[PDB]
Amino acid sequence: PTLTPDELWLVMESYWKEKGFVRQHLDSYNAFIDHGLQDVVNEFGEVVPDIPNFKVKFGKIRIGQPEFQEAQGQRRPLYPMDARIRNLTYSAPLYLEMIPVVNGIEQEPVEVRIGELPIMLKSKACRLYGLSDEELIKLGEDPKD
Amino acid sequence: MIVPVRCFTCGKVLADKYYEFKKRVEAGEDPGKVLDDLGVERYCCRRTLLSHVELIDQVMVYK
Amino acid sequence: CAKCGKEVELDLATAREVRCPYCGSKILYKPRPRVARRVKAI
Amino acid sequence: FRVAFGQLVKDMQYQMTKTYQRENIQRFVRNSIRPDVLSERIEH
Ligand SMILES: [Zn+2]
Repeated sequence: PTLTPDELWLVMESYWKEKGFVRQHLDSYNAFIDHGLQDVVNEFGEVVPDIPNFKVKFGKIRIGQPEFQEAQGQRRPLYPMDARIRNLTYSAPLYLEMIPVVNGIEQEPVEVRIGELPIMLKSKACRLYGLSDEELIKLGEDPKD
Repeated sequence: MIVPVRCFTCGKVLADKYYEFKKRVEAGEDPGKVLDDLGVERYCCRRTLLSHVELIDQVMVYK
Repeated sequence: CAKCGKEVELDLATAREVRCPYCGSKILYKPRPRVARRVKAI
Repeated sequence: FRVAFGQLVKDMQYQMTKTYQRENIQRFVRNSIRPDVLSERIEH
């Protein structure tokens, strides 16, 4: 009979430690990666040409790992600290599978880049996802981030 | 950032009593008595050790 | 004349690009000069 | 991403239609998607 302030506080505090303190953008991004993204690409469907034989069907998109091609194109894995220090963009390539539909018949699915999508920090696709404080520290960040 | 060497208001040595303070309290011994067992007269000088944060144990692990 | 993320220095000049040829890292660090430095302790 | 990808699909539209009059068989695909488009419109 009666719960008192302190115990209720323990409840709240537990909610805080367990859930995210600012993961508002986070759940939303995590949902944008899986559920969304794929929607826009499954809605636009095909494409052109003005010549009616060819067609190209858009399949499903996958989000690569945060990497960057420096001088003369050289693909190297990227961490946030390297991005902030080099005036770079913490992003990963988006690879779409596309199906050449000639005369009605399908050729074969082909995996091709689409560009580069900026990754939100500590997200799912974000290289910092399931890392411990020591690994963040080894990276050059504080676990308080 | 490692105990403000000495003190601010009471400006005497206090850094030299950091470790044993912390470690003495890190067993359950109430700080308000631990301090008394050491050279901690006025509260002004006491505050400097009470409300310290030692952020350095984060900063070194860098450069 | 340099360093990067967790190791040792490099030599001077350049012609093609700049990554640490000892770490593969991309960032270089100019170490403080070992000369005399008077810091007026106020 | 919708609009940016739209610019991509459109530039690919112009691309495939215009780069044909230069009837491609082995047109395996797709050296004609200029990815920077999708990147730029999102970055900038
Ligand atoms: Zn004092």
